[PDB]
Amino acid sequence: SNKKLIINADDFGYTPAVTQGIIEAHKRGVVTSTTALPTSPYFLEAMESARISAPTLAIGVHLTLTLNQAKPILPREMVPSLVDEAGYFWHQSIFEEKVNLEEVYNEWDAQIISFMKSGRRPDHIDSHHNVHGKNKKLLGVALALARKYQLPLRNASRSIETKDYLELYQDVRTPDEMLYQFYDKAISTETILQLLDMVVCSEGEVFEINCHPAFIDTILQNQSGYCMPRIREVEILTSQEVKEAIEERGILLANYESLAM
Amino acid sequence: SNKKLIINADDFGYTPAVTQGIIEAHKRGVVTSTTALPTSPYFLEAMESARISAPTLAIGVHLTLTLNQAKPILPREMVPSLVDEAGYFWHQSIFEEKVNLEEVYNEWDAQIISFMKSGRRPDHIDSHHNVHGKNKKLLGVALALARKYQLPLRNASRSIETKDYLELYQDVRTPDEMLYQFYDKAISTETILQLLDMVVCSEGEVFEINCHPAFIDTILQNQSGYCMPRIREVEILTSQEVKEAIEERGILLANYESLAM
Amino acid sequence: SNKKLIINADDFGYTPAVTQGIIEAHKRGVVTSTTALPTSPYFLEAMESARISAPTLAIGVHLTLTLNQAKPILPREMVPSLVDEAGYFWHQSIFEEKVNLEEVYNEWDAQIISFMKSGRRPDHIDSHHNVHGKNKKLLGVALALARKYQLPLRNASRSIETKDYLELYQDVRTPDEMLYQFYDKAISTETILQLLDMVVCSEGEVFEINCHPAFIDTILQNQSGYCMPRIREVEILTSQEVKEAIEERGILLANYESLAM
Amino acid sequence: SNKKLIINADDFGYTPAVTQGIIEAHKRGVVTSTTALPTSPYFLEAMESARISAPTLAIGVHLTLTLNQAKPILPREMVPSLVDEAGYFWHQSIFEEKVNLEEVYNEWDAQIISFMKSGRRPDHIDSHHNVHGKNKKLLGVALALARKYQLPLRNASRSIETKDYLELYQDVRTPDEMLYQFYDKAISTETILQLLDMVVCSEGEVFEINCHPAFIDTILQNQSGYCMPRIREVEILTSQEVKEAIEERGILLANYESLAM
Amino acid sequence: SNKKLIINADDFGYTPAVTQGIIEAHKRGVVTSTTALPTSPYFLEAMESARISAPTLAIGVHLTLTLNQAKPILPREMVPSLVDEAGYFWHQSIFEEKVNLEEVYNEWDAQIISFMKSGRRPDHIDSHHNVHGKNKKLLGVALALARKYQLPLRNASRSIETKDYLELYQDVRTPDEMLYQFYDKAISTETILQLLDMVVCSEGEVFEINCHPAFIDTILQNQSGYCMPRIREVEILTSQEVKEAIEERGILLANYESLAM
Amino acid sequence: SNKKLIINADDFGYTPAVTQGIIEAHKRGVVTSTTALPTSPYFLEAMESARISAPTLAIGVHLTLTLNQAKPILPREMVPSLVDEAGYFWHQSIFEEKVNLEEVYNEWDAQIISFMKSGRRPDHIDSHHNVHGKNKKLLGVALALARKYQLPLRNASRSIETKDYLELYQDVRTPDEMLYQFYDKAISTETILQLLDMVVCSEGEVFEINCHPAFIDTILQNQSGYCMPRIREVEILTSQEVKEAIEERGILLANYESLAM
Repeated sequence: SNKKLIINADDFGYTPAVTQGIIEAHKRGVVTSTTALPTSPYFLEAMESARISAPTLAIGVHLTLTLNQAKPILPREMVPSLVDEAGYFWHQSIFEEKVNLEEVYNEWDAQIISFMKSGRRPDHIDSHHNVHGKNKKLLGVALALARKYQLPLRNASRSIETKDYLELYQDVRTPDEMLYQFYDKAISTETILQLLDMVVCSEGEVFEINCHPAFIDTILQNQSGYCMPRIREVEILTSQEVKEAIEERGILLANYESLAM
Repeated sequence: SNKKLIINADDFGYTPAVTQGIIEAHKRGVVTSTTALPTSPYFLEAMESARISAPTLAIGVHLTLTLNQAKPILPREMVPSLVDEAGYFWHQSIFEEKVNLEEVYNEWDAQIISFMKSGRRPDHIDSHHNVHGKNKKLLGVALALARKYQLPLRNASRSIETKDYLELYQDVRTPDEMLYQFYDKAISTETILQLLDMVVCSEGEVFEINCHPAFIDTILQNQSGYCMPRIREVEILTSQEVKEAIEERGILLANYESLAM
Repeated sequence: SNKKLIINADDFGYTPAVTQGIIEAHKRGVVTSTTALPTSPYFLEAMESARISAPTLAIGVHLTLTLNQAKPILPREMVPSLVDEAGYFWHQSIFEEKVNLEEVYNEWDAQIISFMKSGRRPDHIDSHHNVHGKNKKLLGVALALARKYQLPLRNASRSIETKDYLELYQDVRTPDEMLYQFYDKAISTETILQLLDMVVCSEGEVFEINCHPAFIDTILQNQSGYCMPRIREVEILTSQEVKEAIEERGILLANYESLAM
Repeated sequence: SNKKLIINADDFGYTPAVTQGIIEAHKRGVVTSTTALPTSPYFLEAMESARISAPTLAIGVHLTLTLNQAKPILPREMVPSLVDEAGYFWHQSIFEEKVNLEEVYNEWDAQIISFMKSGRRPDHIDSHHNVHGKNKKLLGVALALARKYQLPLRNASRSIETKDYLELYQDVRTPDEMLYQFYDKAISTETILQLLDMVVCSEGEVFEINCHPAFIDTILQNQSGYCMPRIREVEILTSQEVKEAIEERGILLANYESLAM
Repeated sequence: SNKKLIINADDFGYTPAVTQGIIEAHKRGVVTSTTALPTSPYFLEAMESARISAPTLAIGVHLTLTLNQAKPILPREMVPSLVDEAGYFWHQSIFEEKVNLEEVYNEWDAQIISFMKSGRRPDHIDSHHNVHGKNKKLLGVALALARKYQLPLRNASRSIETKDYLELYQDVRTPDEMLYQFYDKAISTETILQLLDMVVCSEGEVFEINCHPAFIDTILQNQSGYCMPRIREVEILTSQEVKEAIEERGILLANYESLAM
Repeated sequence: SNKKLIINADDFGYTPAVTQGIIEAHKRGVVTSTTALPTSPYFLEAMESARISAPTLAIGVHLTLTLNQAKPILPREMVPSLVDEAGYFWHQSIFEEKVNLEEVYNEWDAQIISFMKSGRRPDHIDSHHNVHGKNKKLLGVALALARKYQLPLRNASRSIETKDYLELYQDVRTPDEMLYQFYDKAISTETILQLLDMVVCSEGEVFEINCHPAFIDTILQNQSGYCMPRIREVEILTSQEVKEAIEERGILLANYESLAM
């Protein structure tokens, strides 16, 4: 059986330089997909740039409850459990305890509708800080919107302990394995080969490696503690060695169209 | 629960200036969708203009049985009940009595296939002069094509008396409420606020306000008795007051992708 | 009932001049669809040309097991039954006897995923040399991928003897009739009128006429024994007589969006 | 010599509907050129629409000293002679006696630089209300700029009395005759035929007919007393009889590229 | 000095397949420039295809007095010396003795204006069948236009005998040598290498190699006796050996922007 | 006279992130112009990105003799004085004494021709490390090319001591003053305001402020010791205070089209 590998760049539309770093990683490299933040003021610009300069790039919706220095789509009065005193999303460190699931539902539904103001349907759903995999209840809300909009959803488990998350997916399509290891002190070529061998060795059909390529702008510097390594990711994801490795292993580079509902 | 508001401009492709007036109302204003006439000779040009200058605009198919000075897609010999002596569609005032439902089916099916010559699937179906809501039999024909092409269909009721139309939709998705009031002597900002409050006050999830923005050309003047107010609609739909009002009420501006089947 | 006629150009992306000959036949002529070879190194370029210069053109995936001078998508080690000693596809004359159905499945699945690297979903499936209609087992593999990706599939029967192929389609949508006669010594206007009358005379709803328009380049000359007549096809498919004939018969020119699943 | 006829639509960029009516008159008719107002807030949008939807349209700069409800590019403190007490351009009826030629030069220089924020060089110069033809001093300022930027300039004479104006141009290229009669009560096909005859019957080589095609928006309505006839101009300029009239007379349709320096 | 080599494909716009074969030879090969026939009905389509699919291609005007089965831009009554009894250009074999230089001037002026209906200025001038090099009088007409429009002109001498032709150009910029040998029986890689050596071995700075790349359509077949070798030209001009040959010789690939006035 | 201010970003095309940071600074800020390095392998990609995503951006050629880790366009055997033993440009610290002016001319000619492989003419000339201002002989070579190609040239003086440089330009148009202070430790809003005051307070008409906006990629990191401050330049140049500062001073933002010859 062939192996299908989705290499998805998180945080499309986060900032202008993140958007262009992702486009680089796709056009010159092995990124086949991205997921975009409608909660970001740069979202529509990002989607326009993709339309004209990266028309081959597959794009899903990056839901959030914890985006630093941003507000939800819905007015605070409607989603009061989701925000701090000034109306911004709660920090990931403390959000799980505050949020009300019905409000999370409404806000994420709003985020999906907001994406589609781009004139495009997302091809899938995932989340910033993997908050849809923080616990089964949040996951449950993601799966409900997946069914409602008939979109596949990122595999939420990144631990053996949460492997049972996937029994909840059922009709909602998802990669067989979430390879989340390519991050911060693991940013290197070697990690990538390692993950590729993992794909070649397992029983799965569809695999996702996520990543965070970007160019640096002050907006990213202002907004994310994960900043300078993102350029190193571009470098690795556009390297000849990486492209050859996928080649040598017969791996098929795919997108979430392979999981359409 | 959030409120989703589809603001749909009728008559895309009607005439070159109507098409550009709609594009203005979308790009500078709150129009999120339009429905296009394949029976119009300007249709394909309109769809090209949208592709290059309004790529964010959602577009559905505007079926007709009564378009002034136009002919059906199918040759007269095949749809003889639909046309006057010279082969043009019957006037709305007298069409209901003449047309044969099987011919209406074939012609509307033809209109849908004709749309898709644009290379694009419509995202929904509605009708010129709301002829799919003239009576249950015509409605029935619209719902049959909705099921056949798996497209949501505009809510046909604009009266309490026809509220029972919606019990026929079933699997065919539709807005919970048709807000048709924004027209001719009701063209003003106030009407729009009124309709918005109506949305905020009701139990519905998805609402549609239709409208007829346009620029004026001689072609429109020649062809529609509803002419000069269409520019006033552009003005109102692109006003800061209108945009702010939707904002103040937390309303989500959506399109028929929110009702995909 | 109206008649829907899909005129599909085979071999999009085969060579640069084939691609542009097909675009000509669509933009100036009656070709409404094409099917593209992801196994061709020119595939992505072809898909880009369509995006910018033929945005109205509908495009499906042209699966193959026999493309002269090409290799499968999957490495030879994974599909060893599909290739000659140097790793190229077996010649159509001898392939049926060599190939292993599981390998055919994997390779065609790979070809579909490869198409979608264009950023676009195919709207349907067919095959080079009609190899999906060579026998029921190969057909069976095509239908399995049709169901998996939820795509309509070209009618595989071109003989009375294989009419029973269609009983296997079931949920997989397909034209009611495959009109394959427009080829080599039958290339003429007359053949086309003949096929059109056939459509007007039969009970079917959806019909497909396939064809092989192209401009000539050395790459085509090097690679296909069917070369010089392809320009004659462009000429006929862009002729006023052909356009008028479809007109005179009330035939609707359609694409596989009319058969969406 | 051949006869070369430039048909130039004045007021590109005035309002969104004006802009689009001009594009229509070009794409569907005999307008070969337009002149744009950088003094208008819709100017840059107009140049983007031209770039993507009317690439064949030639565009010059429409200089002004009198545009209703508009202000100079330069701050009023720098051009005090050019404006009324509120900062707006003087009306055409009395500006002549007010303006300082040095300020006229600086402001028109500013307008040309302003045009070039579009990233395009104008292909020629003219003026709103023909103010460069109001007297020989204003003409001299216009010529000074035409020489600085090396651009052709519209023939400023519209009377037998100002025929001597042409003797000042020297190296600045211009059409041999200004045909200004197509306006307001003279808007009709007849007038156009009459002017084409005049082209045929005079000694000149290069002729310019100016015009004011537009679609109608409220903005035009509010801003100009010459409004509804502009759609009749579009009609006449896109008409078959006019295109034929030009051909039958062996007149060549040209733009100011024919007069580049 | 460096050596600058212009490789110009003649006959852009002749037929749709010619146009596309030239775009291929540019995008995949060493063609840096083309010259277009405004006298062809496919000319404007050719310039649109270049704009969107070959933005880097430089384009001049291909003037003619002899194009098979074609007519002048001007009506025959205005250029009676230029045409046979049926209104078509005289064949190259006997036009020399027929044409009136004044009519040649007006018609070539017309052709250049015609080019500019594309909304683009040609970057240089040349001629079909090298008729501007047929004798010094025809050359003088060509030079007169080159000076009027301020455009460089192809070196008209193709014999030691007409070397003195160059003494007439004065201010009109031209390549130092016309390398015309790449044609018909001399179509091969060898020839190209030979001409590159000639470039290396002469004293000139700027050299032009002309060529006739094309894809084949029936239109070309019907219109030109030089047909099938044009695809071999595409092959040779897109070949690795030719690109390498140029590099190894330290030759710079240029266009007529290098000769702008 | 008005005051015209050109804000030119140096190093377009250096790296993909530099290119995009410059597009950002233009589209969201006050950069009106850029100068591109044809000596960079990313140059043609940069010009394509500008064509489709920054059509309003003006672009000149950035000539060089000193670019780190880069080589001349011409083979080293043709320009031996311009390179170290390994074929790379001499460092700015000692190139002055090495180079042969004839080789400088040929190489810079080559760079300009190289630019024009983009299919665009540069709108002006400048140089990396201001090497055209290093002494009057290098300036003379630059002027010779400016005259050959008829292009304006950046003001080479950056000291009271080289004010006499301007006396050499003659017909070559240039800004009145080079404002070079916005660099490295002086990167701040203050500096910019200071330079705007200088514009206000001097006698000149036309001023140039140069700058080095960029996003960060590893390529920039590896290639230039001036790296992280470039993002601060983007920030400052897209800031509201800077846009306001320019307006409040009545300064006109211009590009080198204002200085075309």
